[PDB]
Amino acid sequence: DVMDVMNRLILAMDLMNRDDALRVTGEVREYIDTVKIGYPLVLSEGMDIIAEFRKRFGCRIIADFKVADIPETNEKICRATFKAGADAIIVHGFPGADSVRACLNVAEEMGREVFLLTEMSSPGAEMFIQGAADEIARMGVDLGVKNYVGPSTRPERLSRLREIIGQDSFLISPGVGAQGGDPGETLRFADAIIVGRSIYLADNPAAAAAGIIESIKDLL
Amino acid sequence: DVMDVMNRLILAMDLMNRDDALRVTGEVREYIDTVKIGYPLVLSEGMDIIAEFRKRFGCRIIADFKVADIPETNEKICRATFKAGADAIIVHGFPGADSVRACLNVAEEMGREVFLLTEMSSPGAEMFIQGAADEIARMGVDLGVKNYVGPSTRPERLSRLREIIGQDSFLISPGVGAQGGDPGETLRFADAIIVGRSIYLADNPAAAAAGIIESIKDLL
Ligand SMILES: O=c1cc(O)n([C@@H]2O[C@H](COP(=O)(O)O)[C@@H](O)[C@H]2O)c(=O)[nH]1
Ligand SMILES: O=c1cc(O)n([C@@H]2O[C@H](COP(=O)(O)O)[C@@H](O)[C@H]2O)c(=O)[nH]1
Repeated sequence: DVMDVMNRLILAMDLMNRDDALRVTGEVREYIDTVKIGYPLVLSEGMDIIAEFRKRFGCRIIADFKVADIPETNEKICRATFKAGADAIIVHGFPGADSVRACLNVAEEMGREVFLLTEMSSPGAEMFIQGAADEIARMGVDLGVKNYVGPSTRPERLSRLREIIGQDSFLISPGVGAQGGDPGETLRFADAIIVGRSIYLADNPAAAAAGIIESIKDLL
Repeated sequence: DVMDVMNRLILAMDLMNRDDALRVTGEVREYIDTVKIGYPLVLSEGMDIIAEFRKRFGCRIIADFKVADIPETNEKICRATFKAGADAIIVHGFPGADSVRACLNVAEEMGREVFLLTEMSSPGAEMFIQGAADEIARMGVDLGVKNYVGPSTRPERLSRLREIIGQDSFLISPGVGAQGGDPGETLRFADAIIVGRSIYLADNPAAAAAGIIESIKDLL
């Protein structure tokens, strides 16, 4: 019933030029079937990059756009994003339920998925988001959200998120590697890990990906 | 000093195709020298839409990207956005001080401006954002933020935001027209109002803009 991510590993492709992004993704293609594409790449190379990734790799694409506007604008963003061929979109929960529902409506209309971001992995998340995160997660459950994002850098917060959403929901988690999160510990709670710089800034991205997978091989 | 916004009126250009967006913006050019371009237009037409607006109208451009990621990704978003020619970018404060600081550092390096969004005008903002809003504003002031966005639909919140940031800071305010905010009342606190649908969906956008301006004539 959930998305099936090869090797429980999602590449965060945040390189900002097309040649490098395509080359690095190609180098690791044997290890993944799911790529997270965000604004660094999209605002540098255009939304057409999504269709190009599908043409070259036949990977699923999660548009990490941290959608965080009013309902009317969220609807337009989701429509433009899914028109470009994204399979899923990541939406902030902090702006409230109506803004999430606007995204859920468009995803249902176009055959796509919404991922609800509940607590972020960066230190500043402790200031405002963390105190609201359990409530944001319960809001997700109330709204029928099935896909969530929570922080590798705080395994106790990631475990709590898993507790709230249940074992049947799908949970992906960034902050692995460069931000300090451990792949194996994160996969105790998340279905899949998101990895960016540890792979795409590596001297040998293929070896970097292979190494991460080796470290979690008994979890696959 | 602050940006000199003609008629205290900023167009929210959220049409999603180049031809309509260009037509409507040209139609109101005599009334407005400041245009807010967001993701509905950018994700539909590309970042080169900024260049096209600068070429056709010479209007100032505020990139309404509600930047809301970790510091490292925020930096990349700001760099790409200013590279494309945006005068300013709008940033969420709820992800915390580090994420805002990342944007400020890029804006300082590149000679551009950050606007901090503290609370939103839509109903769901009451769930989580509102209760953090005074503190998000105070954080902005502590970080040296000079430009702010606050909600016309909540006068008590907009007035408190103005108090916190002081009279010298620059404050712009959406939610006027379609969302119910009143132009004159909003300008008691905001330096400028942001107006989208009331203008861009009008049979005659020029007449719509002229009508808004006539209603606030004594405030100019
Ligand atoms: O809380 C979050 C949510 C994210 O989407 N991300 C995203 O996940 C990726 C993490 O990449 P990296 O492995 O290079 O730290 C980035 O694209 C970032 O924007 C994050 O780091 N923390
Ligand atoms: O709190 C906020 C912050 C915004 O940027 N906006 C933006 O301001 C514009 C409002 O447009 P309109 O006048 O059509 O309601 C939209 O682009 C929206 O994304 C808002 O409505 N409320």
